[PDB]
Parts: sequence; structure tokens; C-alpha cells
Amino acid sequence: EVETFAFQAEIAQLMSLIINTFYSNKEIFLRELISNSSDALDKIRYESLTDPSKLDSGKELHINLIPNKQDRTLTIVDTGIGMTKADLINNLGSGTKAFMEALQAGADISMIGQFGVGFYSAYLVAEKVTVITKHNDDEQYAWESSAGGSFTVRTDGEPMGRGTKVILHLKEDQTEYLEERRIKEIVKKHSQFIGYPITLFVEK
Amino acid sequence: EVETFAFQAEIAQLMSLIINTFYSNKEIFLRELISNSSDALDKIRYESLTDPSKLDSGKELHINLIPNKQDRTLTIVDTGIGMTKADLINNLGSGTKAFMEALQAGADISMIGQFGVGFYSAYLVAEKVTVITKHNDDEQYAWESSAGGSFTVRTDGEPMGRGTKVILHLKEDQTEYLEERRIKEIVKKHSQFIGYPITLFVEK
Ligand SMILES: CN(C)c1ncnc2nc[nH]c12
Ligand SMILES: CN(C)c1ncnc2nc[nH]c12
Repeated sequence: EVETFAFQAEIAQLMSLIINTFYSNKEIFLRELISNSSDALDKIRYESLTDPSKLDSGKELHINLIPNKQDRTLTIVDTGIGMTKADLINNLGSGTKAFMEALQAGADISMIGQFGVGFYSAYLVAEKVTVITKHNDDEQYAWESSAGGSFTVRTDGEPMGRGTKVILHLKEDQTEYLEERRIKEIVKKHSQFIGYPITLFVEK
Repeated sequence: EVETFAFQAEIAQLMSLIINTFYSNKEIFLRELISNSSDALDKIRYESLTDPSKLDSGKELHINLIPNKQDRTLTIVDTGIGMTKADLINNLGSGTKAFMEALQAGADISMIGQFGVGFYSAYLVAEKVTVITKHNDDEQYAWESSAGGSFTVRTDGEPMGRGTKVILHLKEDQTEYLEERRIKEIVKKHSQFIGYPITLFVEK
């Protein structure tokens, strides 16, 4: 059971821009994902001040980076607040327009995060993104897209607790972001101080 | 009718740090306020995608900077989502601790915003802050504090629509942030691209 949806026309345009605009500084994507993760963690955090039961599906608030050279994927995991099916379809489906009206006036792509639309920076480095997610008031869901104007949503076995898993299947010329000294350099450089623990998994 | 509350002990410590730590680069405060404002606007924005009635108390989404040399105040106004009485008391009343554990390891104060606690940067420049606020599901409220460990909350006449007014009564040696070329320099330098219109009021 698999639903296919059209990206809203402007998200398709924004995404097109990110895939086709020549831009060497692709690395800013990680910061944009870690950044989203942090916001998600701030969210389950603020909520659980007035209502602790919410951390019944995970007490620990943190971020994992999981490289896998065999699949050629980099997974950014958090145990933040998660997405309901509706959010998956909206949130990931007007900060874009500003962004272009900014891209007109001497902004560049590295400012993408300043416009609510950092997620889509994943497309600098990834041929296909899959987003597994579990919000406290819904079941677990899988979202996916290799761009080209559509996405899919299906319910996910293999239950995570509350949280989000952003899986990057990397473009073949972007496997440097699977290397450990590459990831550490990027985290130190762009996300050095951030209110949650970040674990970089090792391989095997 | 005026309630006085104690800041949670760590907020009092964080605030103390900001008032007594020698740090010349005080200007980063504006970016931290404009930044909060923007988040508030993102919030009423996301909400109103699924439920337009919410913008019944204000269709227009924007930020005003209102300098007044007679009162010696700089007001940062937004028509974002607002705060309920509860949020006033919490939200403005653990990103702090991280921040210190970061301040230990070579971070400085300019990173305050990376830790959820940018609001308190107002204290670099302001002897007293007043925050007038109106959330869709509550009446209008005034919050206040000259630090020293407490704040007040009272209901506010003079109704704003939905939104937040952060009033800075500036320290007497900080009146440069009332000058127009000073504000423009700071907005251009630190908040140049941001998803909402910013109006700098002129004086008279
Ligand atoms: C909408 N958006 C980017 C997100 N919302 C909630 N949790 C997340 N974890 C990573 N990205 C997330
Ligand atoms: C908690 N916090 C800083 C705020 N929440 C909502 N609206 C705001 N406008 C300025 N600051 C705001």
C-alpha cells in the first residue's frame, strides 16, 4: 500500500534548482539536517516540560550519524518529536519563494536553512532520500523521493521509538560523505556547538 | 494585579553571566530577537496551512523595529504566533546548561542562539525588558524583568492583534542602538536574508 503525491509546484522548482545549479560547496547539507534534528528535539523537549508521558517512547534525546559504505547511505537519526502522516505530506511536501527572491539578490544556496527549507539540501548529495518517522500520535511511516516531481508515503515492520531517520542514498560521486574523517570535519566545522549529543557510528 | 515569579535558578545564572561577563560584541542581540520573531512567524504560518481561521487576528506576517529616543527604548514587534500566559511563565522563565558546557569548551556568547536561549541576549544592552504578547487562545499579557532573579506577569488596555512586542529600555551607554544607521548596519550584517519583511520605523 503506497501513495504517490505530486510535490507542490514550488517545492519541485526548489528541488530542481538544488539538483541542477552548479554549486561545489555541497557539504552544508549535513548542518541543515543536524539542524532540523535539533529543532525536532527542541520540540519533544518543550512539550515534555508540561506532560512527561510524552517521553514514554524514548527518554534519550540525541542524534546518530550512521554511514554504510555497502548501501552507500548516510542515515541521520534523531529521537526528536517525529512526524504524523499529515506532516510528512505537508511539511515535506512559501519559505521557498522568499528563498528565490533572496537567491535573486546575492544570496546563495548555503542560506537555504534560513528559509525553512533546509531539508531539500539533501539533494545536493543524494540520488534518493527515504525518511522513516514515528510521532507519538500516529503509526510509523515511510516517505520517499528521487525528485522528478513526486513522493511516496507508505506505513513502514522494524519499529523505532519516537523519532526520525533520514536515509541518504548518495550520488555515486558523493561517497566522501561516507568517510569518517570527512564527517568529523563537517560536524566540527558547521555544527560544533548544538544542544544535543551527536554520535558518529563506526564501521563495520 | 501583578504576579512575581523567581527565575528558575539556571536562567538566573545565565542571565547573570550575560550582564556581568565583559563582552564588547553586544550587537548580536538584535539578530537573536529578529531570529525569535521569525520562528514565531514560522509557527503561526505552519499552523494556518491547516486552519486559516488562525490568521483572523492578523493576516500580515512581519517585523517592525521601533526606536524611540525619548523613552530610550527599542521595540522589536512581530505578528507571529504569540505566547499564552503559561508560555510566558515557562518559555521565558536545559539549553542553558549545554550552553555553559559549551561556554567551557571555547564557545562564546554569540552562539547563545544556537542553544534555545537567545531571548536573554537582550540583557547585553537593556536595563529592563518588557514583553507584551497576545496568543490566539488567551488574553493579552505583560511580562517584565530587570533581572536580579525575578519577573512579573500581569494582563495588559491597548490591544495588539496576535503577536509579540519586545520592549528594550536600553542601558544608558547603549543608545547607539536607537540610531537609524546603527540599526540598518546590524540588520544588513546579521539578518540580511530572513523570510519575512522587516520595517525600520523612522523618528519622529
Ligand atoms: C520537517 N522536518 C525537517 C522534520 N521534522 C521533525 N523531525 C525531523 N527530524 C529531521 N527532520 C525533521
Ligand atoms: C519564546 N519566544 C522567544 C517567543 N515566542 C513567541 N513569539 C516571540 N516573539 C519574539 N520572541 C518570541
